[PDB]
Amino acid sequence: QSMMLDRIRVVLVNTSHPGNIGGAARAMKNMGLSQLVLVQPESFPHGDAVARASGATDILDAARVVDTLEEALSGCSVVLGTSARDRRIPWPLLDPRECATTCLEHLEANGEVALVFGREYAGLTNEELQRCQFHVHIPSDPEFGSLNLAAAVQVLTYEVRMAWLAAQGK
Amino acid sequence: LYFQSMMLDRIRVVLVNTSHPGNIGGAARAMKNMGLSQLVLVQPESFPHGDAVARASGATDILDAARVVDTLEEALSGCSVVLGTSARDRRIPWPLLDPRECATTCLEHLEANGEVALVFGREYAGLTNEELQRCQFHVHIPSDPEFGSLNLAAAVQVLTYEVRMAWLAAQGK
Ligand SMILES: Nc1ncnc2c1ncn2[C@@H]1O[C@H](C[C@@H](N)CC[C@H](N)C(=O)O)[C@@H](O)[C@H]1O
Ligand SMILES: Nc1ncnc2c1ncn2[C@@H]1O[C@H](C[C@@H](N)CC[C@H](N)C(=O)O)[C@@H](O)[C@H]1O
Repeated sequence: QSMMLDRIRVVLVNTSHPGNIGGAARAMKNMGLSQLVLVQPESFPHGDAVARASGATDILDAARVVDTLEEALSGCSVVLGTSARDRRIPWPLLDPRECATTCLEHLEANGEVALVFGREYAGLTNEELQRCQFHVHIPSDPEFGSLNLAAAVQVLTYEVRMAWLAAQGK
Repeated sequence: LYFQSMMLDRIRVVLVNTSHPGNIGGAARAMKNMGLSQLVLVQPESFPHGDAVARASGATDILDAARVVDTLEEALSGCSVVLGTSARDRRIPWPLLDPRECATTCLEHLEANGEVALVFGREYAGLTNEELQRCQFHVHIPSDPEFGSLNLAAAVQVLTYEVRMAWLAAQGK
């Protein structure tokens, strides 16, 4: 199919900087994704989000704003949460590529995937992470492993697109 | 072992005529997150600047060590190989590598103390035909054809991320 990417929900939890929402929206659009969900964002709507969303204001316009992570994950068949610190057994830890493979398996099965991203400052709570079935870590310099929020979104969606293309022989 | 990590230092990130200083800071952070250190800026419109420092949270060291130059030729001096980036994956000039092939070509070239430059363009205009001609390889990140180009910092992040992924795999991870 090609409407597969529309079944990927990008969930941003309690975003502090509105420019990161715009940046995430742009990263999404560049990769073929459209469904953005915001859980209690600090400031939204906001000019800085629009500013950073060059060519992707439509995503921001269609964004769902909710009060809880539970509400954000409603209807999903699989939830993958991002972690920049590291592993919690028994939850499996995957890299961006493995994340992409799982996403497409679920999409091909006609499921709904959710990709969860945390706060710039604190990330995701343990409680939030536990609502996920898989955890995803972007390999990085251990002394400086925290990527900008929108940049993390870009890496994941990129891998997702790469996996989707390959599944098509592209 | 240890000089494995030193390989990444030999990868020069070149930003050509950057308009928004936030993008310079974003690029620097993306580089640092991936283990890269060397930033070269060709005629930035505004630098140094506060937005760059802010965007480069924790990666100010890269900004500090950045070299600012008048020409691309200057920027590439001492490099071994040059890879350029193209937002368009249109057919007419010079066959394109994806980020993965790009990561591999970059690593192969780090052999025998080689120096590699990764070149990025202007937020609106990209790289000129002349600038691209200075590149031996041209890289395109696959993206939705119907829509736009990636933000400049986001593009630096994808390429540097692929470089780290290849570099890690080569070590057994
Ligand atoms: N290396 C990474 N792997 C996976 N996600 C990351 C990574 N770096 C940043 N992110 C994402 O970016 C969001 C915002 C980060 N700045 C938060 C970092 C926070 N200190 C943490 O411990 O995760 C994180 O919650 C993740 O969603
Ligand atoms: N899909 C992509 N593939 C390779 N590089 C990209 C891609 N998207 C953005 N970039 C990089 O980010 C820079 C700035 C872009 N926003 C410029 C887009 C411009 N309209 C063009 O067609 O070049 C480009 O010069 C590239 O360095």
